Amino acid sequence: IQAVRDNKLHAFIWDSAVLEFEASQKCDLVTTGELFFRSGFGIGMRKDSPWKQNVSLSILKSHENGFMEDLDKTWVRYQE
Amino acid sequence: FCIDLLIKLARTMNFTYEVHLVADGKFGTQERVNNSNKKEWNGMMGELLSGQADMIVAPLTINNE
Amino acid sequence: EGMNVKKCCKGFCIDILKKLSRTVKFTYDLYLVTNGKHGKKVNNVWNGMIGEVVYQRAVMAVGSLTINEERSEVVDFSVPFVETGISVMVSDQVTGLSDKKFQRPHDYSPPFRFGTVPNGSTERNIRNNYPYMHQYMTRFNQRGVEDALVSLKTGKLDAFIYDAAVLNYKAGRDEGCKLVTIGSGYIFASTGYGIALQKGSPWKRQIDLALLQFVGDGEMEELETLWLTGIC
Repeated sequence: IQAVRDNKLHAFIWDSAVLEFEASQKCDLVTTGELFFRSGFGIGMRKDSPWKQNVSLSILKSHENGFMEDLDKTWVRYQE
Repeated sequence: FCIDLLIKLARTMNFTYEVHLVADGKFGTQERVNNSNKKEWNGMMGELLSGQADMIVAPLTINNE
Repeated sequence: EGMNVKKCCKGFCIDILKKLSRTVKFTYDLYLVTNGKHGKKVNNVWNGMIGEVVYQRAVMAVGSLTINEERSEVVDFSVPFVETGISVMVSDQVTGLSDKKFQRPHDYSPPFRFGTVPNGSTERNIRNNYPYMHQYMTRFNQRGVEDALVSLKTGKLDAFIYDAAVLNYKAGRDEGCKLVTIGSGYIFASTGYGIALQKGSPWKRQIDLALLQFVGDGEMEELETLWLTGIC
């Protein structure tokens, strides 16, 4: 990020949300609009964990209501 | 947002989360490592297999590997 | 008398089951029976394919619907191959669902036909989130998806709230590109399409691995260009 923001390299491939936040914060960095590899990145869990489904159900219940979306809009979506 | 998610999870469930920063700064690859020829991940995913980590809150890219 | 005609069809689920039978190499018995719609825990009334996949002894179903509460507590869905969520597509000045015109429909945005399909996941999600919006959609319940599309092409339907994938599929063949999706489906629900599997089934791991290989080999862009043909 420090290299691409100071005119050292050509481009940078990273997560869509991270690059969008960098473009909203840093005006010199303007990412492209073509988005690919649209897949929900899950939380890595153990192989034989007893609560493998409990944490997933909790995350699902938290995402069903209007809390995680509001937190994302208020924290990650820093528009200036 | 990660701290808020952890607080919400600890409020819903009854587990005690431990916040710690990884010593390295990379995720790791599944190539042949220089540790007794263990074709696994060398990083936070490898620490998860050993026992250091328990829940990788980072949104890792899901895949068959 | 039930006509058991052997009709062939093509589409998204057809290609999904074809690539599944080609990669996993399993035998299936596909049948299209006339059923109801998406069922939920309303008075424990289970109808349609959802009601069939809720009970055990069912292997799987190509229908990958939106993620919900009961459909995730009863059975264990696979990994969501798509990230399209529930959004609103008004047929310009609105800001999606966070606009103040929905909390107070008396002054602005008078009560119009804002209901979704009968017995849908959006109804349950709204009832869990907004009771008054759910009551409004119930008292202003519209007809099926085809009638909703006809009303959108006519102009009488104000807004149509559904999944972002359905909205993109509808907009891909608009008759002049009149209706526009105000806000993508990642700030309201952020759901996905999961294959209806069986609770504690040995094929769950195989289906998950097949999906992660299909969306982890570099053909996601090809699938997006082939299925989604939105020109406007």
